[PDB]
Amino acid sequence: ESVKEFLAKAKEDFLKKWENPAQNTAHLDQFERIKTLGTGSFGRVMLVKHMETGNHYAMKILDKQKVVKLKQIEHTLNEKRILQAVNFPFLVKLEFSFKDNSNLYMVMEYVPGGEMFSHLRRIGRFSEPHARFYAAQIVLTFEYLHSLDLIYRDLKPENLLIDQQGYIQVTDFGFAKRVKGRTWTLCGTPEYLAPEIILSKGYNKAVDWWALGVLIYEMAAGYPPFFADQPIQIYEKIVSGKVRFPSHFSSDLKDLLRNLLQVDLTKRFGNLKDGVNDIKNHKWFATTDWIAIYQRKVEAPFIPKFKGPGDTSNFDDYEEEEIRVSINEKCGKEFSEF
Amino acid sequence: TTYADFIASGRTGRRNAIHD
Ligand SMILES: c1ccc2c(-c3ccncc3)n[nH]c2c1
Repeated sequence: ESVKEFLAKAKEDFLKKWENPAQNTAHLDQFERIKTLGTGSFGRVMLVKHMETGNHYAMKILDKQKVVKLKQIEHTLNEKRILQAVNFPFLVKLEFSFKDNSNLYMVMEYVPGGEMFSHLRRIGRFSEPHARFYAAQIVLTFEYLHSLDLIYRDLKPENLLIDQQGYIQVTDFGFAKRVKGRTWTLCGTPEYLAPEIILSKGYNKAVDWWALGVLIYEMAAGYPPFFADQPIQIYEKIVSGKVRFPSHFSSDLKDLLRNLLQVDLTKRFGNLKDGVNDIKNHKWFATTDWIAIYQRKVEAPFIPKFKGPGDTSNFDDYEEEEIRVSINEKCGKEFSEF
Repeated sequence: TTYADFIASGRTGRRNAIHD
């Protein structure tokens, strides 16, 4: 098989970068800061312009002291180390990373179309074919990532950027990890967490396939299969054994979903002896041309409106905030490898 | 409807990761 051969080459390519990561490939002063696209408890993501090229990037800025307070050091090193090493059309491209006294920076190629989350919430729900177009891309991406021993662990529409050709780029690798065995960290997003994570068992890449079922459900339904006002109530739902489908869900869609949202690991699609092929060969996917999807030759259900290079209207507005860089190095030994 | 119960819930905006 050519898929295997693809994936073997992919792996050589990745391991070379994994084992010898790029470090320190730009400096903050090389970029003009334009606008905040998002904020979080340890950093923010801004639109910037690289002066030397005039290219636009999304620069993620992480406050090292906040990373340390939140016990996210290893996770942050995972994120940069994996991102600099992967290469797949549906993955955001990390063009540069560096650090200074205060902060870590990861500069990704700018995806102006915004997150799937925005377009899904506004439009309400996607048609089955529209959902399937997106789901195919996640299927290929996870097959790629998992072959490299990587677990992604934060699948949700919020992390799926829509590019100028209407294709996805996955962003936000802060919980991705290269692991051959099982792993135990409780992380992810409530609605997307597999039962074995909630129940504190060791788990593996099957959690990504359970999250795929959550995603497809949410894309085709317009709401997730398990929701409540509080996370504890969401967890009781997830572990309960019970999912209801809208009556508009095709019977094939419902059957994929029952196999993806399977509480039982020896039964979960993507986790069986035939692996990802159980999913790619499922009937819900019978019209999908996997190679044309990879090649981006399929016409997209939707192309975001682009007013021009540097537009941010597909992102929400955020209070701006100075970037102050300390005169003293913070946490140097913690982030030495970044 | 489930759609109405969703839209009226406190989880229709961007959802935060958890950890720990
Ligand atoms: C919050 C807001 C924007 C982004 C992005 C992003 C947006 C556009 N282009 C590349 C990355 N990645 N991660 C994020 C978190």
